[PDB]
Amino acid sequence: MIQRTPKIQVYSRHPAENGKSNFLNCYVSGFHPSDIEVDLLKNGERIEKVEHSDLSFSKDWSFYLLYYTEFTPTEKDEYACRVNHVTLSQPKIVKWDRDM
Amino acid sequence: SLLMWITQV
Amino acid sequence: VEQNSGPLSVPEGAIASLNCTYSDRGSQSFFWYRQYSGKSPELIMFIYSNGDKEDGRFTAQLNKASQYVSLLIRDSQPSDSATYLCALTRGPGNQFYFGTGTSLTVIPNIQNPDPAVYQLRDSKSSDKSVCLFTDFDSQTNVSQSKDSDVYITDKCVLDMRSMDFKSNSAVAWSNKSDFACANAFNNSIIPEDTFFP
Amino acid sequence: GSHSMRYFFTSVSRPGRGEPRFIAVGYVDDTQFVRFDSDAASQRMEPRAPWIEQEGPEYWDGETRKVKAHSQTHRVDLGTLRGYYNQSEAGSHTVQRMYGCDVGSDWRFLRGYHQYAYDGKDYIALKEDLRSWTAADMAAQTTKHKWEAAHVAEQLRAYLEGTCVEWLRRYLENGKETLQRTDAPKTHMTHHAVSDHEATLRCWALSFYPAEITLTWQRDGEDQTQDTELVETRPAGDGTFQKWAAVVVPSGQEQRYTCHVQHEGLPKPLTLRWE
Amino acid sequence: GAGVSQSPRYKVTKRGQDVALRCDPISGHVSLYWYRQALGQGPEFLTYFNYEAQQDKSGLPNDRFSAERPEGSISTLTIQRTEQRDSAMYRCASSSPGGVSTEAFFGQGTRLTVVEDLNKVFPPEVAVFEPSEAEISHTQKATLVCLATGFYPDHVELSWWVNGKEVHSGVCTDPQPLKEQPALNDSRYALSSRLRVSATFWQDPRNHFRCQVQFYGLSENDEWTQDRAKPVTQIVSAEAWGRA
Repeated sequence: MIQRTPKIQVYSRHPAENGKSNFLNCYVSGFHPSDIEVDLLKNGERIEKVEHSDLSFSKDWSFYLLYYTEFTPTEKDEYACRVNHVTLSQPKIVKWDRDM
Repeated sequence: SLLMWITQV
Repeated sequence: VEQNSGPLSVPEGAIASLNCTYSDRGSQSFFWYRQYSGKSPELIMFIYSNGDKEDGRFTAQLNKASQYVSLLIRDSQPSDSATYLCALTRGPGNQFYFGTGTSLTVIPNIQNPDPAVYQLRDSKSSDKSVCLFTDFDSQTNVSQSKDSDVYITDKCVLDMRSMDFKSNSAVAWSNKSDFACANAFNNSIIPEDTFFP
Repeated sequence: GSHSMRYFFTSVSRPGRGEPRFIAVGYVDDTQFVRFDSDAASQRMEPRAPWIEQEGPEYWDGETRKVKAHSQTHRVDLGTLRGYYNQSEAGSHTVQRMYGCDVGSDWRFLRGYHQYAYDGKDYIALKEDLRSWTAADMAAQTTKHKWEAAHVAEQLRAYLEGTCVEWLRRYLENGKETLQRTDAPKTHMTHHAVSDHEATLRCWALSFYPAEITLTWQRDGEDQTQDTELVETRPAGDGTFQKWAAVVVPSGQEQRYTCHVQHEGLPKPLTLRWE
Repeated sequence: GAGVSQSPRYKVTKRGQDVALRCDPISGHVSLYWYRQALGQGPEFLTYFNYEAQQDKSGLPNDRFSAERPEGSISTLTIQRTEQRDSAMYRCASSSPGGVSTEAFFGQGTRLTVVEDLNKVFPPEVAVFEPSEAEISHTQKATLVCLATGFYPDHVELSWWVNGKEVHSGVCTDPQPLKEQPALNDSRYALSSRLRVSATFWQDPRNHFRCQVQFYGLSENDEWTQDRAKPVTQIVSAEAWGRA
């Protein structure tokens, strides 16, 4: 029995620009077991319409999922990815940085 | 295409 | 899975040869089944590797290049008389295909022929009567086109295991007639020296 | 050049909460094309690509039957493995399986593989010759003794060389516009001051396919691959991938450093610099 | 169980009624196949299952035929609105215990006969004919002859019983019966058998011979309006003691 802590990356599909159509992404990867909770936040509170990719895994049997949703970024709005997992003592939040 | 598989461990 | 056209007739103690071809070159496992009259098919042998596989008197042979299987029955006894079925599968979880089947009949070697047509009484009523034609060699064979009232059955190879003595028999009767028991089997070419009491 | 087809299967037990969850997914290179989910309403092998949808009803019925047979087999494998490792009924456990084949530039058989995993670790794996197994522990040898007796390798080798490659060839021709394409990476550099002394230079690479990419840094000719903040090659969501590599540099020495980029779609490897 | 077990063994059905053929496979066998076998032909493929799911339905002759295997063990082939041409020997078989490839283990089978009118079903009249005088003098052996006559359909299992115990040595039974009226399609049948023993064994009055004939006709739920007895599944016997 082995466990792996998820690696989170929050980013946009295309280069971000204020007042434009875009997709926010959260790429959880390198985790085991597969059972994991992921939400995309908007100024603290979560977004409802959030689709995700099908469950697959890498050569070391670690899982990866891409959670995503359509959004319109602005100067003042802050987005983030909250991720809960058996390996984590509490749900980890990762803020969206525009140049990462 | 998948191979037809029933063989158990 | 196209199999050889039956029936097939083989003498006792002789090598019987059964063959079967197949289209699907991706077939993995091959089998030879045997089905007695009014019984289920039972397995004789299985084969997947090329070349021969011996099991006592039976010898199977697979040639997956030429895509055929074959069964070779050596020193064939009367008990080998059955319909032999070829079968194959593409693999576990796939369909299990069968050939049409070849009907083998191993002709028993009756070394002491003693042909005779005997009459038999019914234990319930004396009036009912039947004629038993028995102890004739396998070269002879019966026929039934006598009358509407008269019935005649085909051959029956009985095997007395204790005494070691085969006997081809045949039965014939009429429902209501002045039925000649001597002239019951006069349709078929019965032996010249047949015992009529 | 080289291509591949691979199927990934995951099976997770949920004791006293219905049947085990089973998810199967198929890839060609880094493009997914099919999936099956046991909790989904359809209960069918569904398409997850434009080019696969042209397949007739016979393909989809056939794949649904096969993937259902996988699902029910790996359900039994969970129960079997629980008994093998002597674990309680209420505990949840995972069974992962992967198989598929590779091809070269000529589209001939390069190699094949078929592997199992239980609770993350390796369980049993078909070797490169496709005639022998690698057993991880006591339990894996029990499965090995059964599968050597059942001539499973001979059955798998025929698929992996024969059938697997023929379908891979056929999918590559069907999805020529998608699978055989080669999108070049749209690169750019960005500067961010960490302090009065320090400064970070990030080197981007966006919208490329396939995901195989190399982003190294050099300090005036020579490599300096230590102190280079790499990240996982991540999916954009629209089929293409993203990656970047960052480096910390003294303030006023940015044009000493250069970012080398290598990719299939690039004819020559790009060399970037700060403005 | 130990082996594959179908039910019923034999079945008579009125034309237009539905039937359900049961198949209980070997425990743990993943695959389960269905076949029908016409007289003097190989097993024609119908359909099969892997675990619970019915695989290809193409082999089923028309939409009246249907099959399920709901709990992944016992299968049930179901023919609706039966016709005379549906009459066949329906076999099932299982294979692949724990998924590994094996032979196909067959069940005993279901003899289905679809009859137009139930009034054409008749049980057999059995009669034992004692050995000849000339046969004992000439060959020093004694051949009893049994004769089950006037039955329909061909649903019969003949057997010989010497002193309350079945015997297979010295026995011969016909592979097929004879049509009593060959012109007609719904003709009755007649079967013959021969039990041969030594002259000494027949001549002893101690020995008790019996020709037993199991017939399979109508079940208890089939309706019967006619005045004669209901032609149900039954054993009709006939006997003859020794004499000197």
